[PDB]
Amino acid sequence: KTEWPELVGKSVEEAKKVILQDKPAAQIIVLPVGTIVTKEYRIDRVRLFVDRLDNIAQVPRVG
Amino acid sequence: AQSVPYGVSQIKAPALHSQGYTGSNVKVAVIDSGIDSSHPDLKVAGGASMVPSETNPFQDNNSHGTHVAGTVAALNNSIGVLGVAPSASLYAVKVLGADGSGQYSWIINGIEWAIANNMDVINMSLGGPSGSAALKAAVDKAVASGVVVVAAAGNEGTSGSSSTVGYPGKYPSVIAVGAVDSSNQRASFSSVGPELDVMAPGVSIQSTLPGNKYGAYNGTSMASPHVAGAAALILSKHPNWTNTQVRSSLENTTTKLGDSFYYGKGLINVQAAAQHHHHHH
Ligand SMILES: [Ca+2]
Ligand code: NA
Repeated sequence: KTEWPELVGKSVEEAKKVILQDKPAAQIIVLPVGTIVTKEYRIDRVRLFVDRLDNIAQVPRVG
Repeated sequence: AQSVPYGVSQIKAPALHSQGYTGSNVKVAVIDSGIDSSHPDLKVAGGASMVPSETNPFQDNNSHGTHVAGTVAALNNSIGVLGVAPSASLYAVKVLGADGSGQYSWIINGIEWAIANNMDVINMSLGGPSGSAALKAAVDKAVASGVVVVAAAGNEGTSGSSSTVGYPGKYPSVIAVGAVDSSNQRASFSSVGPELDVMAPGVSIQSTLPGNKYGAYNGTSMASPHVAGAAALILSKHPNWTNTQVRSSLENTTTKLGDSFYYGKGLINVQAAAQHHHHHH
């Protein structure tokens, strides 16, 4: 499991909970949607891009 | 003793070094998280920070900009690694914070600083899934002004027949770079689409890290600076060549790999690019 399309539109809190069940050692970082980010690939990382309401705005994926 | 990372050899940079060309007097902006100027295997010539809460471009609180910088230009000496263009004039243009992210306006401000300061090459090992008119105008302005602009394609992998190249890589004016490993196989994370231009090594790439360290990173972020460094080598051998000519020299001399949707034109070959007459090997 490396993508969570079912989490789009959910709260950032539920998204963290679900991702950590599937990937307990995940390094989760929450970022604003519409930022630009570094393009290194980190197998342990899941970036969560949130809208201004703190809901998930893009499909979370490993990297 | 110094080590030559495999990716520097793979793109045939040592052939330029043996001809006597190492990127001298070429100005390369690494538009990124900063560069640790205290690293003994880097020489940072200047820079500026566009990050409101992190005003020192010579402090890299993430590590990513320092790694990217070492692939462009780690020094030729008896330590650490060797860069693609070890004599290049390296500029730290900090537009990303410690967490690896930046606002579109910070990236645009860095591109504008690069244009105003007469950079020859911009490397952007960064991206997002959406563009903006202002972002497109900044990259198009840099290219109109003569700058070679290189960016990571993205690490979005495949999505059927859809392009997964992000911005600014996805803009026609920017050279979008995908990642291969030491056997020339596309990395599974490497973005795909007709906007993919060329490939370079992006798997297990050894480079400089902050606090006088070294390590192996993976990403289209690691592939982009091989191409930005190759552009600096080409300009050091042909100082009057335009950005148009440096870009075509790289595109016209790749080693073709698979289908262009997955590999673009193939692996860059800076030895062939820096000849007068160009063809694929
Ligand atoms: Ca060195
Ligand atoms: Na492009």
